[PDB]
Formats: sequence, C-alpha cells, structure tokens
Amino acid sequence: PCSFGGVSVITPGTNTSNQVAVLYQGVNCTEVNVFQTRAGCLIGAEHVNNSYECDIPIGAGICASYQTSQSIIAYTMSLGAENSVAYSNNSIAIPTNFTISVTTEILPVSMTKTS
Amino acid sequence: SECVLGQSKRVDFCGKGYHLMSFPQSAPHGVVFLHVTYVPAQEKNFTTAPAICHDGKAHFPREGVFVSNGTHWFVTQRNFYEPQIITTDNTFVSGNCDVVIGIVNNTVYDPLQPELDSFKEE
Amino acid sequence: VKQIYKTPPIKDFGGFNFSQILPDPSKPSKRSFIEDLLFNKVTKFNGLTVLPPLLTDEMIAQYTSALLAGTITSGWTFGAGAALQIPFAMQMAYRFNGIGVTQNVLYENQKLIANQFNSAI
Ligand SMILES: *[C@@H]1O[C@H](CO)[C@@H](O)[C@H](O)[C@H]1NC(C)=O
Ligand SMILES: *[C@@H]1O[C@H](CO)[C@@H](O)[C@H](O)[C@H]1NC(C)=O
Ligand SMILES: *[C@@H]1O[C@H](CO)[C@@H](O)[C@H](O)[C@H]1NC(C)=O
Ligand SMILES: *[C@@H]1O[C@H](CO)[C@@H](O)[C@H](O)[C@H]1NC(C)=O
Ligand SMILES: *[C@@H]1O[C@H](CO)[C@@H](O)[C@H](O)[C@H]1NC(C)=O
Repeated sequence: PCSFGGVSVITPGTNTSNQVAVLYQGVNCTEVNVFQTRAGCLIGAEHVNNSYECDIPIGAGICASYQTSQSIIAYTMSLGAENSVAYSNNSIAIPTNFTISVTTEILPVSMTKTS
Repeated sequence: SECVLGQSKRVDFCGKGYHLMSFPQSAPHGVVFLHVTYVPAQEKNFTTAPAICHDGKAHFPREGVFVSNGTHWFVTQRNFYEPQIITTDNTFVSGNCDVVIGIVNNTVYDPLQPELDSFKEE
Repeated sequence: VKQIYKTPPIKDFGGFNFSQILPDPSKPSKRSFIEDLLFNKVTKFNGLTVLPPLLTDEMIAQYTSALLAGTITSGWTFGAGAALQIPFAMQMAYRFNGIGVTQNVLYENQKLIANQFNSAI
C-alpha cells in the first residue's frame, strides 16, 4: 500500500505570529527547507546545532521553538546544563546560608456530579 | 496527612527540599498546598576526615563531621555550618585508631582537665 | 534531577565498585553492562501509526547516569538543594547511622562491606 501518514502542524501561539511548520509522520521527505528525523518529514523549519530546553516535543529528541528576522527552528533537546562536582576522598559540600522557598503544587480533588 | 498534619521525612514528596510544613487552601474542585522547604545555598569547599585519633583511641563524632576552617580540623553538624571545639561530649571512643583508614592527626580538648587544673594551682 | 552530573574519572570510593552500572565512555550509545543485559532480554496500513517516545533510550540513560552519579558523589543532598560533594565512605556511614548502627561499625568493617557489595553486584 502506497505510503501515508498523519498530518501534524507545529506552531507557536497565534499571539506571536502566523508562520507555521509542517510535520509528516513516519515517511521521509522524498515523496511530498527540508529536514529529516526518525519521526518523519519536517518542513518549514531550520536545523540548528545549539541545545536549549524543550518548548514543544516532536519526537526522537527533537523540539522546536520560535525565536528571533524570526522563524521556526528545531534542534536536538538538551537535558539542562552540563555540570559536575569536584570529588576527592577529602572533600565535601557544606552550606552556610539558606533561603525559605514556597512551591505551588495543585492536585485535582473532585468533578461535577453529572447525572 | 503527611505534609499538613505533621512533618514527613519523605524527601521529594511535598515540594523540593527538606520538608518543613505546609498550608492548605480552598480551590474549585481541588486543593492547593503551599509547601515550605529548607533549601541551602552559598557553600564553601571543605577538607574532610572520617575520624580522629588522640591517644591511640579513635574518635567518632556523635553527630556531624569534622570540617575545615582553613587548614585546621574543627567540627560541626552535617547541614548547617557552625564550627565547634572538639570535646568529649561531641564524640565517643570505640577501638584502636590503626584499622581506621584515612584518619588524620589532631589534639582533643577536654572540658574537665582545666577545671581540674583550677584545683592543682591552689 | 535538576542538572546533569557526570561521574568523575576517579574510581576510588573506599573499595566500592560501580563500573558495572556507570556507562562506559567507549560505547556509541552510552550504557552500562547491566543496562545492556536489560535492553537485550526484552523482546500496518489500517491506521496503525506507532508514535515513538519523546525520550529515546539514550536520553533515559543520560538521566539515570546523572541520578546515579549524584547519588554516589553527593549523598541525598542533591534531592533537596544544590549538590554537595562528599566521600562515599562517609555517605555510607551516614546511611548506617540512619538505621541505628553507629558509623564506627562501617569504618572498622569497610573492606568487608565493599567486598560483599561487589559480590552482590
Ligand atoms: C495577546 O493578545 C492581546 C490582544 O491581541 C494583547 O493585548 C496581548 O498583549 C497579547 N499577549 C502578549 C503576551 O503579547
Ligand atoms: C527514505 O527511506 C530511508 C529512511 O529515511 C532513507 O534512508 C532513504 O534514503 C529515503 N528514500 C530516498 C529515495 O531517498
Ligand atoms: C551544525 O553542524 C555543522 C557540521 O555538521 C557545523 O559546521 C555547524 O557549525 C553546526 N551549527 C552550529 C550552529 O554550530
Ligand atoms: C572549592 O570549591 C569550588 C566550589 O564548587 C570547587 O569548584 C573547587 O573544586 C573547590 N576546590 C577544590 C580544591 O576542590
Ligand atoms: C586519598 O587518595 C590519595 C591518592 O592520591 C591518597 O594518597 C590519600 O592517602 C587518600 N586520603 C584519604 C584520606 O583517603
């Protein structure tokens, strides 16, 4: 059976711009700025080799964002800043001052008793 | 239960950090907790040591570890920096100090001996 | 985890061995021996679209290696706040003090404990 796929659109919010990004699922670009993933064919973006945090997930470690003209870019998502701690057999990390933070957490409890 | 009615030990369960206490608030179809943690900052680096031998006898600290004030071996607890002088009531003694690997050298101050020293002066 | 931690190239931990759970840098997909045993002992045109996960197995391995290294080098402190370094032996002492055993029991039986741990691994 000749190839098919799901049609999916990548975009920022309408309160930013109206530029788009077109993603074809599970089939590569030879049958439709062209970029290829394991997810399929992504049209309407630009491959960048800088690592940011993810904005919208796409698949296979690929996320897209709309930054500064201004256009759709995509990249391989990071896992935050690379960091390591100096280790020895005679070192330790001991604090001296502190803060008191408050984090909002929200859990849903009930729903409307429909009948 | 665990975070409003009392103080859970369970880390990573009500907010991020050592859990202190919380406050609940009303919400439509829901609840909103406000957790209060103890997040530390502003650290230095500190040369450490597992124990101290004084007169052949080892010393393990009752709480805390032995810390750095520069190149000296003083002592405080494990989650806030407030160094102390090594006394007997901060440690205890179990065994010879030769099986203990990584041990360092320091004197151990005693509280009783200078109060004893006030007797032998007179 | 808030940040990625990479293990140091120092493998002195008081005798404890973790080269069977830390990744080898030599692999193309950085994974450990036990991870490789795990990933090998787990075995259309009707609308079936198999969406792949957002996080590939390499990324999962990155996250786990970070958690593992933080555990090894920082105790539980990186769970609460910023990571605070510490030797493993003293961390082990900490954890034995948590269960009602004094830390001298460790520091006198350290090699025995390390050998038992390595054997169990
Ligand atoms: C969203 O749109 C409204 C009306 O177009 C505008 O007033 C508002 O500033 C926009 N939000 C942002 C963050 O620009
Ligand atoms: C589409 O199939 C595979 C998968 O990406 C790719 O290697 C191949 O080159 C593509 N087909 C053509 C004709 O380029
Ligand atoms: C992307 O990779 C190419 C080589 O494949 C490199 O020349 C280029 O500088 C990279 N892009 C960025 C923004 O670093
Ligand atoms: C001193 O502390 C800093 C803060 O993390 C650390 O980067 C550095 O390695 C420490 N110095 C030594 C000699 O370990
Ligand atoms: C730490 O390791 C070094 C290896 O260079 C060794 O010389 C030293 O005795 C060790 N110190 C402790 C306290 O384990």
